Amino acid sequence: KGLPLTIKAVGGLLLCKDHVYHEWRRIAEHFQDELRGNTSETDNVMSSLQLSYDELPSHLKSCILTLSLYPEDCVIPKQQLVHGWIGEGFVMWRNGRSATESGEDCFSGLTNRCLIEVVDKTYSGTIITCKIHDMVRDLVIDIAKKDSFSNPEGLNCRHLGISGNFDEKQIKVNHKLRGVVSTTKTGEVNKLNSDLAKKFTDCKYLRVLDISKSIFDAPLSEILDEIASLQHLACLSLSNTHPLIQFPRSMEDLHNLQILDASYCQNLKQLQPCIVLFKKLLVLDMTNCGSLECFPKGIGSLVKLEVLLGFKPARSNNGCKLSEVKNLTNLRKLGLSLTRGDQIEEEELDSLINLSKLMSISINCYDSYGDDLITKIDALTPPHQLHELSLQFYPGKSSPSWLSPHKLPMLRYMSICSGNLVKMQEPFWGNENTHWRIEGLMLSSLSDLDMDWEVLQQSMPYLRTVTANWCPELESFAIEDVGFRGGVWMKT
Amino acid sequence: SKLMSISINCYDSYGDDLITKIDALTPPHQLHELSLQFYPGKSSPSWLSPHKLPMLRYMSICSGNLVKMQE
Amino acid sequence: DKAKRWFLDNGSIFLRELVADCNGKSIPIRSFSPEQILKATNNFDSSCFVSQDVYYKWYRGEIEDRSYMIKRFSEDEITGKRHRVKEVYNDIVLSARMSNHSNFLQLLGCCLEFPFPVLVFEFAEHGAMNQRGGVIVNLLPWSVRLKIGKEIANAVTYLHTAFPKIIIHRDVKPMHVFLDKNWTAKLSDLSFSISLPEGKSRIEAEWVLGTFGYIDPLYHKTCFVTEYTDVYSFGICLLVIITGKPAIMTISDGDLQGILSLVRELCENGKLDEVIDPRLMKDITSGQRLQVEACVVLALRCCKERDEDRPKMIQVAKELKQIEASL
Amino acid sequence: KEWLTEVNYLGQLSHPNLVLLVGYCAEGENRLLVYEFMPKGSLENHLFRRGAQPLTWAIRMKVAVGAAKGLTFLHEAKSQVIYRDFKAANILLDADFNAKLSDFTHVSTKVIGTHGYAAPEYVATGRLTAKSDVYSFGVVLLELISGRLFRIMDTKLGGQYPQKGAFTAANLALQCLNPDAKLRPKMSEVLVTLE
Amino acid sequence: DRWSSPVYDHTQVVGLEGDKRKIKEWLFRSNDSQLLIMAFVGMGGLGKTTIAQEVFNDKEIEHRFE
Ligand SMILES: Nc1ncnc2c1ncn2[C@H]1C[C@H](O)[C@@H](COP(=O)(O)OP(=O)(O)OP(=O)(O)O)O1
Repeated sequence: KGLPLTIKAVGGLLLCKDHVYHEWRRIAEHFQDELRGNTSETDNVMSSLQLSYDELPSHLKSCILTLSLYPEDCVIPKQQLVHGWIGEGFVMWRNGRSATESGEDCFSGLTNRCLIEVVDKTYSGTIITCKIHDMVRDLVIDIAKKDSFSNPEGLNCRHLGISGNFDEKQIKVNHKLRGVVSTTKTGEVNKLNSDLAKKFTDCKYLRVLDISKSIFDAPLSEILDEIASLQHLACLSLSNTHPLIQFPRSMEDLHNLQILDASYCQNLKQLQPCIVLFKKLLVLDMTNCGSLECFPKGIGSLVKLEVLLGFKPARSNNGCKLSEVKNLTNLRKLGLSLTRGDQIEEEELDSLINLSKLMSISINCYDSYGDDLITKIDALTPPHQLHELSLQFYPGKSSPSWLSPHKLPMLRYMSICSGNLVKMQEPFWGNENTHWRIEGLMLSSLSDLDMDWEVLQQSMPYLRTVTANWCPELESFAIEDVGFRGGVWMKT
Repeated sequence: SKLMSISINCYDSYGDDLITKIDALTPPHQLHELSLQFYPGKSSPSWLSPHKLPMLRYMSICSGNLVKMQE
Repeated sequence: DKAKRWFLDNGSIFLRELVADCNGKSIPIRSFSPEQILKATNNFDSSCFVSQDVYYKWYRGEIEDRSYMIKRFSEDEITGKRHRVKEVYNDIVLSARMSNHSNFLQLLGCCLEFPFPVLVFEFAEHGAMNQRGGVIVNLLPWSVRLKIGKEIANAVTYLHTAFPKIIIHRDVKPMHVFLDKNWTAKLSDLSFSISLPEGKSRIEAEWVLGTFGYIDPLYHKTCFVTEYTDVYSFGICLLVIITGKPAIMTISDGDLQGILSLVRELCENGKLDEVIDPRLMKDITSGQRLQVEACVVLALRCCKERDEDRPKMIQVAKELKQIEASL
Repeated sequence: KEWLTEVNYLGQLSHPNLVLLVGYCAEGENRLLVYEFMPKGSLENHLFRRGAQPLTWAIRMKVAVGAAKGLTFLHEAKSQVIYRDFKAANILLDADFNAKLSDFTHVSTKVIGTHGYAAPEYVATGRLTAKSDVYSFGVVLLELISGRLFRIMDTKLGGQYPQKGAFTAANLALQCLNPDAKLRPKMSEVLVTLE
Repeated sequence: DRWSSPVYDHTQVVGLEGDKRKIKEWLFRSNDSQLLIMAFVGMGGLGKTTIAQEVFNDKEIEHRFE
């Protein structure tokens, strides 16, 4: 796979043979075990990569070491790695860089050493999926062949990663097990039985338990009923599991529980009132969980959290409103999703001006009902610091009447997905002296949106790329087709 | 799959039925050395061809009743 | 009861192949109790029925302060064959994935304790479109017809172009288009479509199916799918939109009227003066005539006997947009 | 309900260019029949694999005349009996080169004529006539001459110009194979216009 | 100990002439800036020192840089 170093090493290895078929065939099927002998220490590919390993800081050594836990060329999501690093404690923090941004700069510290390479990147420059070259991968495996981080054969392991379809193969699990991760190769689902998930709850010292693509036999309420035996558990991403309807009610003694993730699980009816009192939460992440009764009451009671996605603000005598969001002075990512008019309240419409450390807002008006929601959105004012916003289904026809450089000057990135939006209001331009200072713009699927191009270029002087791909009605932009396909307009 | 060498010792051979039944024993396409060494047949064993074993490098024929090689 | 068995099996098939198709990153499906859609459709047997097909049946309905549209898969037809269960599940997955485009009929939720799942969609006050038009007690103005032709052209281009795997809905048909309050057309029923593998615009299927008179006889002979096999069916679609005659028609004799043969002979002999619809002749048709016949020449251009003479679908939708932008 | 009807239509089937009723019994089940044996099978056993037989001269065209003669039993003495599955796998062969035939609402999956044996008006409509039958018999003739003044329909025996079946069969083709439905031929003329 | 040198073999170097061309037209514009500085960034054992040796052992660079 492309490296000239490994190719010249294999050439120097095969140069001292007799060119008969059998050693060539077995080197073709036993490959890694010879380049780690280095023809008994003469060419040393492993040294030339291990010297790049051996100048990391020690926490970055621990963070890069967990990528020996994945299959051959799987495309690893960033978010799962960052949550594992926050969970089992490879990341320390005191000076405000508390949870998410420390995972961000640890991940950027690894990708800036050219150890982890990216796969795809959004309009806003953020990274979602990453992979590694396989020589780095079996280097990290051979370093995990040391201290019992990842054995994966035999007894002594400190944490374990499950591949696909272990319903019948009976992975050995001892009582050490500081983590259990689920590694899938972008599309498979780990077929799991009940007894392995019962033996997961037998591990006394288990800090990371993320189950990302698995189908179980029984409902998860009685499977994970004995998680009271789990005491020092830090993370749970119960994303994308079939039998999950109600997470178990023995979740009162989990007093550590630094994050809690359950994304894209469409059947999550009740969230228990025990996710109020433990006050040491960092990330609560319910994105796109449709059937959900939209929260418990004391969300503003716990204060040390940073990410709150899929809020679903409740009705009058229901759940929780937007009033306690003023109490959450530490969050920096926030995700709203709105259904009808009585989701929000009148004097709570200024609930988003005192969030000092807020960075991004996502608004998901997917299952919108009436024009009362459209009239009541237009008073929700974001703070004057705001880095990214993504309104994405938005049943209104005009702009939301705060989308102006006066109400938010420091906006840099912005995307608009599907919508009933027809045109932008006059505050959206505001070109007497103020301008957007915006840099990345995305218009995904808009069949009613009409505006010009040079008016944008005289209203947005700091653009770099504008990615629009389904807008059959402009035909004035510089990209190849604003209609059916898409371009980026990467200017000079 | 991992076979390298074959030695055939037809020393105390008896009848022509053995000669007729040898000729269906096909070695794998990878084969480095073969040594048939007493071989009561008169022709070649009818697999001794570059089609049936391309990667043959070394070969010995000891004593035998072999008369000529086939086409 | 046994409803748990329905649930724990149907959704496992469901989740496994939507992770296989979409990697989970998808749309907010809302689950249900049974009784909401049971009393919403009045226990499946009422006058709230919209329209049927082989596998499924479309109902209207009403859950608390919102009317919805409900799609059930009929039990006997899907249980007679035991191997074509997967067209149901990729119908639900493709209807989930196409819901972020405006010209489709968005999946709002699923209940999955039933035959196999039962789907729910947002409301459209006009029903499905008939062999001629509205299935309401009704007449459609012609600008509305040109607009909805443009819209389901956009939707078919969205299937062909938006992904590295080309979805080809071979059953493009006037029976699948719905119409809302604002007469915006919305396709549905992606159960019959297949995904081409990546990079290749041509593979062979191994059976041929779907509604006589929309076949692409190229595909009926050869049995391999290209995107032009969709273009021919789309051509007969907007033929039915204009003329208002069914694609299978009779005049007293064996029930045989090849409608596109009739339109091409009235093109070459009757000279385009008879395709303007005796329920629509009282329209002003001042400059509307020349663009009616521009659409007819376009539709006959996209139903020619060789696919090299047919335009690609992107082009067809572009020149439809030019036609309505002529005025 | 499914039994006296079988007595009705199988009681009228006795014709030498059909597959004769070797298997008729109680037969409470669906098709599991073995009309015992066929020595050569269909024309795909000789035309489309190149190890069994080479093609003949004007020999198999009279076998096609025999298949046409079975169709003259089919379409004429009927009240409504239409064979509806004309392709080269259904016309069969004996050792004496004998043609034989066998295997007599809205369905989405198309099975009738999944290749070029289908009528264009049938693809457009789905009503199956005896004139769609003569169209499909025409493409049967096209296949047995071709193998899917440029008379290079043969690649092995290219001296059929004096044999005149090229001329008459091309006339029957190019008159039969027109895409309309109101100048359609009939099977008796297809018999008598070569002998 | 690990070290490097401008001495290489220039026969086993499998094609780099597009990158060599691009870096030569980058070096031809050195007077446009006050001090042109450039970076070759990649993982370990990728071709960085070899493309550097391929660049400044060319003749035209020695015509430019003394
Ligand atoms: N294009 C090439 N053609 C032939 N051999 C090459 C090519 N590129 C690199 N090599 C060989 C030369 C050496 O044997 C080996 C290492 O290359 P080298 O340039 O020294 O690594 P590098 O500079 O990319 O990284 P590092 O300096 O960290 O080792 O690869």
